[PDB]
Amino acid sequence: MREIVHIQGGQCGNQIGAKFWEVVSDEHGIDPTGTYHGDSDLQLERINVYFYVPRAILMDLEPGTMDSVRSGPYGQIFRPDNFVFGQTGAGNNWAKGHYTEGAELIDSVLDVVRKEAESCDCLQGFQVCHSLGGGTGSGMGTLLISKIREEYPDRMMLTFSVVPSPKVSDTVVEPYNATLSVHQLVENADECMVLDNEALYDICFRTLKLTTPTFGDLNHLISAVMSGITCCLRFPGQLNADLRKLAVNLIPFPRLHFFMVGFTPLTSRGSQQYRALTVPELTQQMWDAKNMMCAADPRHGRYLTASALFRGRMSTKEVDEQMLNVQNKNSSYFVEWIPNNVKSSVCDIPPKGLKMSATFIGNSTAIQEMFKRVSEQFTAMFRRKAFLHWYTGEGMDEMEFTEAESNMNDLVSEYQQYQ
Amino acid sequence: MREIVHIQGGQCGNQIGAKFWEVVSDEHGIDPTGTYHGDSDLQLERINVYFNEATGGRYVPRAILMDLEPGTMDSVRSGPYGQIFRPDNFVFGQTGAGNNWAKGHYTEGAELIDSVLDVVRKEAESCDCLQGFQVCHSLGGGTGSGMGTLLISKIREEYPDRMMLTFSVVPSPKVSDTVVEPYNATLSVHQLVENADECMVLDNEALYDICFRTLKLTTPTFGDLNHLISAVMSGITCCLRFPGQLNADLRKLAVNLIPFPRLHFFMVGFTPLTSRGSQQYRALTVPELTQQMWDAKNMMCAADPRHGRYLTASALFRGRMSTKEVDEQMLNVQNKNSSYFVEWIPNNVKSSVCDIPPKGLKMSATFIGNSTAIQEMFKRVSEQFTAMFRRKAFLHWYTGEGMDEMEFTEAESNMNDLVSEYQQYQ
Amino acid sequence: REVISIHIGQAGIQVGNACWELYCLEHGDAFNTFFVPRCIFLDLEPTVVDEVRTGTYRQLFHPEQLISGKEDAANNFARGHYTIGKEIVDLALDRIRKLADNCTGLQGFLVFNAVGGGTGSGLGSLLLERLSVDYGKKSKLGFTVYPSPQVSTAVVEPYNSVLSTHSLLEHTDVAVMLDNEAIYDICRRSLDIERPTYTNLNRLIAQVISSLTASLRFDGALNVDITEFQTNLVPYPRIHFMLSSYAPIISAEKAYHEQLSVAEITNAAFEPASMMVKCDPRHGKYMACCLMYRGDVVPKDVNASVATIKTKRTIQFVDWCPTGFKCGINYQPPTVVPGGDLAKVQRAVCMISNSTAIGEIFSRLDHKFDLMYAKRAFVHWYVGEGMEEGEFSEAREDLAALEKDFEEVGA
Amino acid sequence: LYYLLGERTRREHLAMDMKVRASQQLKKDSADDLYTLTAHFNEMRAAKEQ
Ligand SMILES: Nc1nc2c(ncn2[C@@H]2O[C@H](COP(=O)(O)OP(=O)(O)OP(=O)(O)O)[C@@H](O)[C@H]2O)c(=O)[nH]1
Ligand SMILES: Nc1nc2c(ncn2[C@@H]2O[C@H](COP(=O)(O)OP(=O)(O)OP(=O)(O)O)[C@@H](O)[C@H]2O)c(=O)[nH]1
Ligand SMILES: Nc1nc2c(ncn2[C@@H]2O[C@H](COP(=O)(O)OP(=O)(O)O)[C@@H](O)[C@H]2O)c(=O)[nH]1
Ligand SMILES: Nc1nc2c(ncn2[C@@H]2O[C@H](COP(=O)(O)OP(=O)(O)O)[C@@H](O)[C@H]2O)c(=O)[nH]1
Repeated sequence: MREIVHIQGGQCGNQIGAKFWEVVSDEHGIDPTGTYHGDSDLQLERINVYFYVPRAILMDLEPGTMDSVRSGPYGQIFRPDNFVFGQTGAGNNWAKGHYTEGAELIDSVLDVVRKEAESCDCLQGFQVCHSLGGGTGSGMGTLLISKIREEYPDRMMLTFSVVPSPKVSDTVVEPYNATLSVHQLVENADECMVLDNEALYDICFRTLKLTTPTFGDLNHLISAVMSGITCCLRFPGQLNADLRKLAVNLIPFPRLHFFMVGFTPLTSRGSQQYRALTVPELTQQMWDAKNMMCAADPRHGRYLTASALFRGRMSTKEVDEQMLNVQNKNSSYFVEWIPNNVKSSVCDIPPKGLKMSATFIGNSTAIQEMFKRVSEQFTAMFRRKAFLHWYTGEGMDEMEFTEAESNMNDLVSEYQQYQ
Repeated sequence: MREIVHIQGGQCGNQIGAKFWEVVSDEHGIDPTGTYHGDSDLQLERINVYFNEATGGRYVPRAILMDLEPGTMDSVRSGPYGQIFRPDNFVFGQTGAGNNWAKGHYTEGAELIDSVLDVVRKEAESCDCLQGFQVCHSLGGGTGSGMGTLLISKIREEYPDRMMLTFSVVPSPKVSDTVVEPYNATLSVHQLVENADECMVLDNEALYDICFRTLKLTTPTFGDLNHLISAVMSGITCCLRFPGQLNADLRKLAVNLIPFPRLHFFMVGFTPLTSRGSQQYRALTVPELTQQMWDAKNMMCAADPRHGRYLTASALFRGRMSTKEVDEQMLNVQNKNSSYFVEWIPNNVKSSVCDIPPKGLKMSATFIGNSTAIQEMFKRVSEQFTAMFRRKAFLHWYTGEGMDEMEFTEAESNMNDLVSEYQQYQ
Repeated sequence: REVISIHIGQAGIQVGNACWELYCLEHGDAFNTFFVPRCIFLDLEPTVVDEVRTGTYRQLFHPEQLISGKEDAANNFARGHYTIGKEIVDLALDRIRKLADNCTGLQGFLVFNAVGGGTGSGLGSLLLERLSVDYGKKSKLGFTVYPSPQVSTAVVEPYNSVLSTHSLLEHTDVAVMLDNEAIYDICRRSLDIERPTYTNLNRLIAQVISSLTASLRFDGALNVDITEFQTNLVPYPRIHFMLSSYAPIISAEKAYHEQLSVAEITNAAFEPASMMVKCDPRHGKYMACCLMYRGDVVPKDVNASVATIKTKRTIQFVDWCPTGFKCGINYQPPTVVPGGDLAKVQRAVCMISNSTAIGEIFSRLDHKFDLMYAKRAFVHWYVGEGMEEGEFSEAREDLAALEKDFEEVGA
Repeated sequence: LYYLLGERTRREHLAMDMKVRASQQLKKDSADDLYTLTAHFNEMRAAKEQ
């Protein structure tokens, strides 16, 4: 009925998406062979939203990621025709991944997604997992977003995008990619859930208290967020809120669609049985500022809107006094010309292993800090044209970087303006 | 409803609370795994004052262990009933202060107090109606005294409407472990008179005396001393946890025992405490409990109250007792030894009864006497403090850290006017 | 995902004798990028080539791949560029073509040469010129051996080094400097071999090469291909000369006692006492660094180590590049060679950075070249071989331009 | 003479290094002051909104 198509781009996107389908297939009780073995019949009713072969399209430019996908478990469950896949490799060059190599892979990824889109009846939207630092992930994924909106303009669109941070900096051309990627996101994506490795490493240090957080657990955290956000479609609730209803409740102005995300509950293995599971306790972990998955402290600014998606057998009355208390207590951290800035939702099916979970989506004005945090590094490098010829000799010119600068500059201006 | 949070500071504080949580959890019939296994329902209705139910019969103690050395916390967790504390509440530094009140109040305090305050704030807002706070520390060390005292000061700036107990041992000349005891005791007491609600003074000298004569132990390690201190402390706050014929809560007891706002250093005792040799040769009646209570040789401080006068006194009884027998026995011991009692207040003793004796006994008691003999202790310490400061011994380890000479003159002045005003009310 | 490797001159093919010994030992589908090998030894003197033909690897190499000339280049760039190169270079590239034809996903070529000699300088530059015409877009990894300041085996090597670098600017895309005196000092200090030969040098050069191509041969947590060095390390088209270093270069006795972890080896890869070029990177300002990790390494501590480096002040970074790193993690531990002087390690790091200390090397070489050239010493040999008086001065002025470029960018 | 010129130059370079180290302390603690002081500004800001 309501349908969600998955698209995974780049090395970062593929490994996040691999873990995503592991968790969802586990929830729907489908084995890594592809056959149902679950218990409850509520899961069979809304398994068309994601499926039993998944409705996903993996896309990249290097065979290593595809080989590593089919090697691990839940790698025999993808349809081999959905492994649309180039051969040469962009390699941390946005111009290559957006003009040179994209120009011949994009036609084929569009054909498979169009067949996978018209295969169902009524789309709810698309769901894209990618990065903003790499080339074949960001640039190619970015062009795919633009092509899709031209063909499917009335459908929703999610982008789980990680951003580069100076504390966690992989490559040298990170700001050259992040600035350009944002320039296309601000006019194309419906909403984006901003992630970054610095806040993720910080979460696994303090709250999870893990010793060696490899990429498996980070991708595990991002996967739990994506499973929580679409639970409303896949399971009945006492108050339902699909994707479209969250967007219209959270975005007051058409350019304000960069969200920060958190998840609750998150506890170490040691303190796992020493804790309680109550709605007030989850709310104190929700509104904690050290639990956001971006490097932008929301208490340095104001909130515009916020939402909390709950899963589990709960009493809606408790939801309301907790949300009103957090609004009446810290009244300065919230915007004044909108009363009752909090949207809530309840679903009766918890994730496998927990009794009661929650997902936070906050549209704050502290986001302008990270975007200025990026424009600084970009500004200095661009001024003396460092690394520019590897992009310019491909088709890109100087006014394109200036245009991305202006879009970066006026976005943080209107965040400040609405602040 | 009424709620008490627990705070243990320093090495001495950590062991005292460890034996405390073992004894209380025993009283409530909770096994070291943290599950309920009690028999009646008298125990279950009042475990919200100290514990919190976690999940499926898991009760966690509402305690916060705070110190600066790893070994001290590790020891509590190795032993039994160590696996019950929530690991978040193990607020813990890494460098160390080491008997330096300045390092404990200015150097390492400034970067750990905020974190332990966050735990205290979360633990305070986790309950509904605060009754008070409970702090255990020493007055000789640096990481317990100076850091713990600054913790007291921070609380008074945060929550000035709630109660506050501090169980503090004091250094004595006869039992004098470290060398910087006077420079720590004087400044700690200085901060205690302006921040604490009431302080219950303890000391290691009286602890050694009790364990030789009455208890007749052969090898009295610190486990047994803490066993005495935990049983006494449980006796004060029994009234919030259990119903009795005459209830006396903490704030009710404070206003009854403190005649003047600065006069809040209390002496303690406990009954009954017998050797296993003479346990069989005596009975359990009110006279045997009262005489062992009011015995000066049975006090838990090394300050003989018979060298001064009792201003006020209180007794909290436990077990199925008759209040008629209670006040008549209390009245008798107040009429005979009338000279030791203050004159312009009749019936200087407040009394209360609780109907649940501790496990293994039919009848116990706890004495909390606000006497005037405590001025001897402050003189006995202040003279040692003055003896060092006249020619600046050990001064530079504090002076080079941020204190000046005026801070010591201030500390001596407050002790001097306190001893003068105690002597006045004497 | 395939890369072919050509080896030029007496130094190039001796280095290759170590490289291919390591490759075949390491692979005992992942081998497809190298395997018959995808190599051509070529030289103008047949004595070193026939050492390969009569050696132990007589059957491994296809007979035609071993190219050998008839007479030496006589340590003359001119002789090895215009007289004798003209006969061997055509046969060499006619082979490289159909080796690349057998390949499908060719990443690039990688060349091994020493610029002090005649063949390595002369026909090495000539071969690179014609490859740039034929392919152009494919990466060419140039691992050169520049002559050291104080340790020298020849006399006219300044002439060859200047005359080779002049073409090395606009032909190779990635160029890695390796002196001999610096590696001598490395083997004396860390490996405690008091009497090293060329064999030990060539062995640890192969270790460096294998570490930067292991991302292709084996899957890692964060893979980094041959096009990434092209982009992340070359800020401008005329600055491509990279310091190299490797860690831990440790003897068997010391390694077991030492606790090898990411933070300390990331430090060890940045001190000037462990680089493959005798230069002082403290004298310069870093532009961009690239860190190859092999073995048991999680992304946390590689990020933690790089944070400690950026906050230290004995080494300073350029103002135009705040995020000056490109890390890479691979799972496969470094292999060992029986008889090799390195012990097995859980994890190793190869650093390839770019700074302005190299700008100091070119001035130091220019002075020695300048002194001899003014009184036309040794010029008549090259002129007789086919060159003239013009190209010495014009190559001199080309190095002068490069010196100015380094002083200006570092500002 | 050169053996002693070297000692004076080494002394000068160390006098700069201990200075560089002290400069980092100034940089760090001043950053801390901004965090605590901006919190003070937010508290006064909260006071006036109420
Ligand atoms: N006859 C009789 N008097 C009692 C009994 N219990 C308490 N009292 C009397 O109560 C008086 C004190 O007042 P309480 O009722 O105990 O306390 P309260 O009036 O609630 O005031 P608070 O203590 O502040 O709560 C004492 O003088 C006792 O004589 C009882 O069971 N029988
Ligand atoms: N690392 C290393 N360097 C070598 C080796 N053999 C020679 N060299 C260096 O090569 C340079 C001298 O030039 P050669 O390589 O001998 O000249 P060539 O390549 O043989 O060219 P021709 O001698 O003219 O045929 C010096 O820098 C030597 O140190 C070797 O086995 N390993
Ligand atoms: N959370 C997460 N981030 C990743 C993972 N792999 C790579 N990244 C991030 O992605 C960035 C590099 O992107 P990359 O994979 O090279 O993009 P691509 O080259 O276009 O495919 C780095 O900054 C990493 O922090 C992963 O498995 N999980
Ligand atoms: N009753 C009792 N006293 C103790 C215990 N441990 C230490 N003390 C006393 O504490 C005093 C020294 O204080 P210290 O432990 O150094 O305090 P801190 O270092 O600041 O935490 C000594 O005089 C001991 O008598 C204990 O387990 N029980």
